Amino acid sequence: ASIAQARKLVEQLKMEANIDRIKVSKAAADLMAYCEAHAKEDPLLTPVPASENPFR
Amino acid sequence: CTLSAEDKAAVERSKMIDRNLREDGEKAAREVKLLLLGAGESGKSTIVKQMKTGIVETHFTFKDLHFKMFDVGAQRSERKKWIHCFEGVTAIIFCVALSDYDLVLAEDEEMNRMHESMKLFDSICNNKWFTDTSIILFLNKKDLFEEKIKKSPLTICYPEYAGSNTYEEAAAYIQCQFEDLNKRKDTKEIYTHFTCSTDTKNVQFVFDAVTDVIIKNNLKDCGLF
Amino acid sequence: VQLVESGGGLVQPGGSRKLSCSASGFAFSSFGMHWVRQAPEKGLEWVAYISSGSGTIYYADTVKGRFTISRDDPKNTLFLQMTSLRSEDTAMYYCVRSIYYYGSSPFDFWGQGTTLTVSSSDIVMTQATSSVPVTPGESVSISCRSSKSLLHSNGNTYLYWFLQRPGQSPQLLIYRMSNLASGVPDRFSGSGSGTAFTLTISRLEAEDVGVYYCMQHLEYPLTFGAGTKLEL
Amino acid sequence: GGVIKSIFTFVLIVEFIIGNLGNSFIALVNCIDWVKGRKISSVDRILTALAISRISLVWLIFGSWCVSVFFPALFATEKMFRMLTNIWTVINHFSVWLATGLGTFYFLKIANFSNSIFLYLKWRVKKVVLVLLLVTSVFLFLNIALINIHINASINGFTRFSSLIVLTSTVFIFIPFTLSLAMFLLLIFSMWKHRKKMQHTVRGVKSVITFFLLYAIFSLSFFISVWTSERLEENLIILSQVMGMAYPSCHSCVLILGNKKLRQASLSVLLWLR
Amino acid sequence: ELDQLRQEAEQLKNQIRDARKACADATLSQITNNIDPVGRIQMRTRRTLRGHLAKIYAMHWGTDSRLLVSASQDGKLIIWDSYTTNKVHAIPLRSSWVMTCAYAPSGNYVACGGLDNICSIYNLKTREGNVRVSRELAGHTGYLSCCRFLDDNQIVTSSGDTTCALWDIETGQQTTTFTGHTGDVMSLSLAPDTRLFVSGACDASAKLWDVREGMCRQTFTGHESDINAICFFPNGNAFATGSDDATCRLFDLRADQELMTYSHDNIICGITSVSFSKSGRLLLAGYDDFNCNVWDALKADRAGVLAGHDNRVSCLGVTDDGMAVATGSWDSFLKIWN
Ligand SMILES: CC(C)CCC[C@@H](C)[C@H]1CC[C@H]2[C@@H]3CC=C4C[C@@H](O)CC[C@]4(C)[C@H]3CC[C@]12C
Ligand SMILES: CC(C)CCC[C@@H](C)[C@H]1CC[C@H]2[C@@H]3CC=C4C[C@@H](O)CC[C@]4(C)[C@H]3CC[C@]12C
Repeated sequence: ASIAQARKLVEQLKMEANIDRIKVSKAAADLMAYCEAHAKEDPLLTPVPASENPFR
Repeated sequence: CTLSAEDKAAVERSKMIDRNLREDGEKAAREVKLLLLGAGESGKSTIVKQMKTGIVETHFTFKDLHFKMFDVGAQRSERKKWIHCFEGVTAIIFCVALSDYDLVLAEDEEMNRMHESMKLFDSICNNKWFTDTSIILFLNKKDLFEEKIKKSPLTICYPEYAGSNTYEEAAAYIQCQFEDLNKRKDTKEIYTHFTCSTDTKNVQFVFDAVTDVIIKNNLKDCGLF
Repeated sequence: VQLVESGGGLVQPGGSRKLSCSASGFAFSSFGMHWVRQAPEKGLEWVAYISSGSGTIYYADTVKGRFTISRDDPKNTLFLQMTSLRSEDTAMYYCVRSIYYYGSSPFDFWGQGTTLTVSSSDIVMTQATSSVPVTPGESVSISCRSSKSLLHSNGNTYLYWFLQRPGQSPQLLIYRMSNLASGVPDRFSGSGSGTAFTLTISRLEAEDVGVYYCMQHLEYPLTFGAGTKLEL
Repeated sequence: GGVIKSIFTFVLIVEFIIGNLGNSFIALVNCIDWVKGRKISSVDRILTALAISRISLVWLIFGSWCVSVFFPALFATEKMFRMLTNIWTVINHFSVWLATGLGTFYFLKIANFSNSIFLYLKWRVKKVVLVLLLVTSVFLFLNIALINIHINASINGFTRFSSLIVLTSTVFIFIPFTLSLAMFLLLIFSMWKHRKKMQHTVRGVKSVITFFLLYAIFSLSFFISVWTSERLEENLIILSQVMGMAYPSCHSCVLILGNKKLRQASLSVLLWLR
Repeated sequence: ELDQLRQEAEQLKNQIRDARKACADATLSQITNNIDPVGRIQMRTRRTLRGHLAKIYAMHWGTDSRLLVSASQDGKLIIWDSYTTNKVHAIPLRSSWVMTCAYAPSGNYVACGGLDNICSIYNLKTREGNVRVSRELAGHTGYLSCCRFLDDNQIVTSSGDTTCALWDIETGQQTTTFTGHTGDVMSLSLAPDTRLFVSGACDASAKLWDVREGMCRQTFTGHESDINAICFFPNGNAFATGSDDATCRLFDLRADQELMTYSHDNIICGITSVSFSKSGRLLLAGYDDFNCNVWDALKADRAGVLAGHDNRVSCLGVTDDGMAVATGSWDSFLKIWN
């Protein structure tokens, strides 16, 4: 019956609970580093010159 | 200009594609799209056969009007989350089973089958998208409905029913209940029909219902209503 | 995919003849259609072009007025109504398809051709290489020069490369001066600077024997080159 | 003698005020729709075009009348009434054929009939009304030519002038009106067939009669005797302006009542007033 | 016992919650405090791709960032030349009810899917010159919601039957099927590295999958309604979720918890389409109020609004170079922003 489904859910929870997790400080730092490292190459964020823009 | 020969040829190809798109859109404007919905048994197979996978589209012409049905009984998912794709359909062919006042679902025996039918009907009528999408109600399975109402009374499904066990009174009360479920009566209409399995008049009734959806949509587009 | 043609044969000067082109294997309506003729022992020359839907119809200077081009999309056939023939028109004509959109491959397929015998401002291309012997496994560079730069403002060069094997029909090698056609081996490569262009063959075999032609599509009076013959 | 003339003066100023109120109501509502990015349909675009034409005609005729009464001397110049007749003819042709084109929109969309070209017309009603406007332009050319000919026939020599311009204008304005007559009758016939069909199966019309009460009253005022019993010129100009007012003034309010969108705008304005 | 198994599952969920709380030493908002604000981000409609005659339920950008395919209820797939407004192809569809469309990375194939429960792969580079369907993938018991091409032979499809699957195009069979979502899956995002892909469903939970394993790695909660759109952060180690509760949420796979909630009091309608910019500094979202608000991922402060659509923005895509943004909506018009 649903006992097999419960066992599968428990196994999945064990798999999801043993994952290595870093603190959100390092995660936010990495995301910020990626955002700033590609800030120059972002036409949406930093507008490009009209000549370079192909959507004139 | 400043367009190369290949650029101009591509622009002409785009113009031809736009011409074909406009032709297909004009053809589809004359087309009529109907959403076939039902609950419980719903007798929708009888309507599909008479009036002619996850979705089925039964196309049929009646009096120089192309019709497009879309039965979504096999979808089996959250109706709210794909019901928005049908915002703009001409009408909804809802199908209730008039003879399910005694039949009950396998699970939840407390709730009758037609109570679930009215729950779904109230869900679809008062839906956020279909405020003006009229519903062609189809009260099917009339024969064995009369058979059952000969023996069992309609009170067993509604304690509020106070009328003779005749077919006409019970049918009128069910129609009145379903029409009273229409909360927003000032925008959309309910068209009711007891399935007539003689000479295919159901196609005709759907034709008149669709003609009024077309006429009132023209009036709304023209602002007269 | 086939573009066989009919008609042809002996004709008296000043007469009229119709050249047909049966098309099978592709959606004929979607491709603009071309007529390129090849005189007995000289280069290819563009005659007429009809577009998808026949909205755009262009002719060459010599065939202006005398010739008319028409297509029957339901019949999947192409016509070239030729009137007032002269001894200049004696050539075996080719029926060529060309679809036009972003990233398309114009002049991808060439018909076998029908021989015609008549009784006795435009961009120029020079291919002075003429005849050059080659050996298997070697590498050669075929040179083509255009009087006017083929680099349009949209960023595409419009030089095409064709290869005509002895007795066979021309086959597209490179379109847009850089892009490799469909089915051609990767050894063939194309490069250019806008007015001077070259085509490189990494390794040659018996199938590379023939004469190579360069074409433009920048301005529709399309012109070929003299031809670069590669013997063995 | 003079009391009736003062009553007609008040009637004309009230008609001008009502015309401004109505046409400006349509114009302002459509301007609000345009500035706010709200959807603009063909009906409301024709509404505002017709309102602009009607306000132009109303301003033209009423300003010309205020010009006349303050100084009849400059009204009594032949070039003036030639120019006024020409400008009135063009603005009237625009207004009447815009109303007829609106009727054509209604007939092509609402009505259901059997014709192969009917579907083409129903799907290209914009091009159909544009073709109607081309016929309108050629008709306007013919009308202005004939009225110019009558104007020269008068210059070579104003009861006869009144007969000429009223005859020509009425004959050349009844054609779009008669076409709209037949078209409206056909639309009502189609609606009656549909309603009867589901009687078996199971604001415009009232406002039309409301407008035509006043329309018949105004027409009986002047048009009946304009061709039979010539009146005094002082009475002729005032009644001519009364007719110039009759349709474009009140029919604008009738158009407000017929359309639901302007009706809702008017209800919102009334709520704002209180 | 079933009760014992449920108690064990509850204990494991509590352990996961405790670990997630222990990982949350500092919030992303506190870290993103001295960061210079994005400012007022404003674009105009550079291109208005028009020709669609029904609501546009999907749109994808090609790898070249010039060819764009759009799926609409009219039954037509249109490949647009964004640089010069052109229709490269107009693919007719057997099912007009299409909710998803995907452009293959190589540009040779395009996929569409919807209430037909079929992912139709269309071949564009055919010798016949007309677009033809290469394969019709069938086997999903629910409506197709999102499809994304791993390559010319592999596609990952999210369906409303609470499952996602990896398809093999040449065989047409499901190499691996992903199961574990309780509600209908609506959007899937392929990681830039293509090893993993995340999907959001109606159970208010997003799950990161492994395409070569088939097991859910991490599940992320926090939403109170159906997650409608999902997109991977360009880093590939984070993703953003749009839900019907009028808030966007950015999750991270190295901490498996929410990092920032993009919510405003004015907006009550849910998010229909979520897409990131090239650097991740902009979390473009498509709302049901006929608008597309440009968010800032690091600081949940609105940067701009992409007003200009008369109906709801249903699809939203950013080019591979970050040059343009497409805001296809139910008004039957696509708009390109810059
Ligand atoms: C009742 C129906 C038939 C409508 C009849 C309207 C007639 C009688 C009225 C309406 C408006 C009037 C016109 C309004 C203004 C001018 C310009 C003036 O310089 C000469 C008279 C002239 C040209 C009028 C002639 C009479 C006229 C055409
Ligand atoms: C807003 C749109 C409809 C403007 C078009 C003008 C409409 C309101 C007017 C113009 C001419 C009118 C018709 C002219 C005359 C008659 C005869 C009368 O005994 C009954 C009404 C009837 C049959 C009218 C119906 C309404 C009508 C068509």
